[PDB]
Amino acid sequence: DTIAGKLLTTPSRLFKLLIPLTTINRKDIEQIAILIHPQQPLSHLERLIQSEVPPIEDENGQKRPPFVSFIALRFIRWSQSTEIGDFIRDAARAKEFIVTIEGAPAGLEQIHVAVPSFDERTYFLRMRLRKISRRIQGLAEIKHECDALAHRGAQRVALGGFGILAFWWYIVYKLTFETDLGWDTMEPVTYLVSLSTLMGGYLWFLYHNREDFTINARQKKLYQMKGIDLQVWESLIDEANAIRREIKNIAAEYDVDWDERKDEQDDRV
Amino acid sequence: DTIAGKLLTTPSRLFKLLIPLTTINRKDIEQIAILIHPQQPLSHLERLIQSEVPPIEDENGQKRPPFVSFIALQLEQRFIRWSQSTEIGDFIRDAARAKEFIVTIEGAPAGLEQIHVAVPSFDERTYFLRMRLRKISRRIQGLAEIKHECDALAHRGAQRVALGGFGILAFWWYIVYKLTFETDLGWDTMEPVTYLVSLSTLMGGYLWFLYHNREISYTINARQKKLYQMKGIDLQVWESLIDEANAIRREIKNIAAEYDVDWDERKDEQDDRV
Amino acid sequence: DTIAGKLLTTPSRLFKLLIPLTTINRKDIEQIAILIHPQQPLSHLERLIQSEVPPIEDENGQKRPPFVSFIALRFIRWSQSTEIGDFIRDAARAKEFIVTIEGAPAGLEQIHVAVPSFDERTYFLRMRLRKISRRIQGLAEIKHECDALAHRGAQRVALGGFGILAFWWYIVYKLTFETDLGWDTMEPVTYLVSLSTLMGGYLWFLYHNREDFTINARQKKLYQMKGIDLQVWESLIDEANAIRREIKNIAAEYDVDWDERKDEQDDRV
Amino acid sequence: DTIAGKLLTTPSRLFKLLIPLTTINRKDIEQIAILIHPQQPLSHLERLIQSEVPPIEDENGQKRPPFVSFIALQLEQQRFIRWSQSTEIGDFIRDAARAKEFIVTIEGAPAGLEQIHVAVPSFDERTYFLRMRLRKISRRIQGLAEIKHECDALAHRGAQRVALGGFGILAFWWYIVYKLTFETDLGWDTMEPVTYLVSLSTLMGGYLWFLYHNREISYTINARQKKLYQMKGIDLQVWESLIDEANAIRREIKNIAAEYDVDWDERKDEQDDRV
Ligand SMILES: [Ca+2]
Repeated sequence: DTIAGKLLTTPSRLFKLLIPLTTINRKDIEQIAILIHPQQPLSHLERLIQSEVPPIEDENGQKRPPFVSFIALRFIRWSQSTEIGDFIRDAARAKEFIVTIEGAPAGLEQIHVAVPSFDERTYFLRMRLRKISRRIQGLAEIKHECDALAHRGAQRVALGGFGILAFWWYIVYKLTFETDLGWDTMEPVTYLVSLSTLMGGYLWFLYHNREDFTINARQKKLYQMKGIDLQVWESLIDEANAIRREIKNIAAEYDVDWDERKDEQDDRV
Repeated sequence: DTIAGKLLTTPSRLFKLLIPLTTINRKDIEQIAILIHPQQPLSHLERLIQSEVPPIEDENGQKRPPFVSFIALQLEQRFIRWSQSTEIGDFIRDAARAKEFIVTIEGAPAGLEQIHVAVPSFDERTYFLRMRLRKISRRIQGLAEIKHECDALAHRGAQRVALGGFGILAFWWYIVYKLTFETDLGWDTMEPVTYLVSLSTLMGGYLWFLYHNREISYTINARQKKLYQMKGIDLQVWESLIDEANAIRREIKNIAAEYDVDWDERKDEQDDRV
Repeated sequence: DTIAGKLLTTPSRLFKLLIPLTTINRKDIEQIAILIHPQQPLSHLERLIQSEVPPIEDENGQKRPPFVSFIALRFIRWSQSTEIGDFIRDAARAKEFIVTIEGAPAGLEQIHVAVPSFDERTYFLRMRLRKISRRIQGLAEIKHECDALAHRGAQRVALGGFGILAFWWYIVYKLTFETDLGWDTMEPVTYLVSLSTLMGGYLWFLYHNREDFTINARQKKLYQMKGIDLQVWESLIDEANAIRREIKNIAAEYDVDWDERKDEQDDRV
Repeated sequence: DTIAGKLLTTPSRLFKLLIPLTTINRKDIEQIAILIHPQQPLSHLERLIQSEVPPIEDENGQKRPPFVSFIALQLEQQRFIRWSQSTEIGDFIRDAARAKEFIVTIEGAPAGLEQIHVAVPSFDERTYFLRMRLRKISRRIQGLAEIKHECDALAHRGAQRVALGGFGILAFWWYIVYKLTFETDLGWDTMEPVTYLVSLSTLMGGYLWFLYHNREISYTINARQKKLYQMKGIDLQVWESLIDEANAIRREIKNIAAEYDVDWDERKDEQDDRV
């Protein structure tokens, strides 16, 4: 109400702070809103506050605009070049922020805003990450059961092929080792059957048209039906880690340790 | 009508809005058009609407045109006043998630003395962006289909020579069967000729292993690269429309990231048909 | 006498203009430089010219800013919401630009600046395109020579292998089809040579260690020595086309037709 | 010293500049430390240097702030033009940075000349503070690349061993076929069917190994090795993160390199990784 304000984080990149000022023609309180970018100087915010307050009087004679001064944590004054990411950082550990406007105050000479923190600041991020990680998880398990399906079909068909070729081993062994028809009467059977399986291993090239199509390529053909491609997939995982390095940055610099399973424990509950 | 306005989204970058207020002698109220770029400050906007209104006769001197002020909703998951030199676009986004904002003139002729203007929606912003995206996306899907048919031409050009090879190998199977089973001649003269033929087809199957001559890929072949280009349709326009098409989806997903509404292009797969 | 002025394009993205103004208390002629990004609105430039000029007393009350008006080409006033790139576009067809401050100090009230051309602007692009065209050209022809070099060694080794294997055709034709040793005395020469051929592959696979390494892979290993990789290469070509689409944009908007060989005709002369 | 200055490049985003000027809090002339962010307007610099100087006494009596300015070199491919009081500092730094020229005109106070030249940091100087971190991260990804080469050496140990055993078995088969063939204790026509039977058996075993391609988890990444150098060795998330943090800086150095008309070649800094 009186000498107290708050700073809030947008869903976009920016900030906004709310300070009780006195405008050109108002009463003594009006919670005016100011939109700031965080990597930005501090003289910009000094100018942007001093645009909207009545100026200081002579002074013999000066109509010059007031001078704000962002003392923080006892009263360590901060310079006019430290960026707002760092000032909200060290002030965010301090949980305090003081804008002491002069001339305008008439002796009050103070304003206190309450800096948001890491749970609150990230909670906003966590929602972004919590949603996109759930969207990773569902597509992950559907892709896995498609993998099990194509694997099963491939090994069953290959097992059948080993069955018939083992049968060919058995009848050549017993035909030429029983010695009823000779090996001289067995040579044509071997070579002519070898061209016959070049035939039966070559018709499949032209009608049903394999033109590799190995074990892996049947699966890669298969979840074109049962799922989504890999570019969206790696975009989800890579951008998820891009968010995780940033929450590690902010929660590292705010110095409260954090792992993101602690809201997976609130996904179902 | 009187207390409702709307700010639309033009096909260009810059907005427009129409608000009713009193003017010179012609009429009591007219919804008048104001043209706005999203990078102009908010003082420019107030001045713009301060200019097309007859002033107030203000005593203690002459300070006659009014002082207007903007008000929105600070969502608590009230009404605060937005400062006079924010940029317009950031205020548009914040109050856009609030779905309302309020202009207040100083004249207060109306008892209410408020103007609740309406806020442009996700369907409208992404309506114009979706019309651009679907137009260029169709415009490359046709060239994708022409790629499919020249690929079918290469398929035909393969199936000819493959059919000839099957016929020749059937000829070989029949000539080995006739010169083998009949017994006019014993297997012990067809065996040597089989090994010699196997050497000759290992040679002919060895000179083909040098024939992998050009492979110009990027997904691109080399046998057809003269065919679909120097007789058909380009690839420079293909990759250029790819490059111009990849940018817009990120903007639609950023604005979509603002509005907390999910963006699915497969829910717009249904709009390319009816 | 100093109603002139000019605007110049920086080698960077954002460009500047030069106008004769009077800042605080000076002599009436002074160039002042103002930096402009061409995505900013017109009203922003209106504000920056309002910053450095004395105010105008207008009879209760004194407007602290003046008002300027960016009329152009027969005069058409332009609204203060257009893009500066568009106003430089249509004014660039017009080859004129007029700023008109309402206040006139002493019979002078106008200002003409001279909008520059695609010649100067696109030689701040043509210097870049010419340099990247030279780099791409030299690296291209070195890679082609390297490319030519690999295939000579590949055809020599393949031609030798076909030489000895054709010798293996002739020796098995002539030893047993027409001569004293029969096929029964020839079969283990064929099969035992076939395992002996295999031994060669194993030796090759282990000492000199080919673990495909086909004809293309000798090239791709070869210009790792003689040239540079493909990612930098396609980055240079793709960025070159990114510059070419932009000079096609600007010359498409300024409407003077252009092909970029017309400075390759000055790259040697 | 006298009329010279320098605007330095801190490792952070800020600048600093040291300019000599008379102040009666000090004795005669002190080079003073002023810091600058590149998004501050030039009015803040003229107010900042305007604040740490004792004022000019008004000859009208009543108005005593100093009035300072900035003047650069308009290049025509001399001539001097003054810069407005609300440009950002960074854009002016880039323009005068290719110009290699900077003056300041403090009104009234300068006894003689009143032309404080200062000197900008050349492209190499600006780059140096990027190239240190670029060289560091390139060095440690080179080291992790070398450890990847070490587990590659493990992989071909296994391959060589498996293949050596196969060559020994093939030598065994060549000797047993020669001994049971040339000796004329068994003729060829009882060794021929055993050869065809063995050929069927190795086509079966090749049909076993053609099934074996279970996992190929690539991105350039193997499947036998992925558990090998991670669950006992050194990570891969950190590898891709140093890739991601490493790819950004090169574009900035090439943008600033575009601003200075100087060819950026990383192979001319290949020579700096050794001495
Ligand atoms: Ca035989």
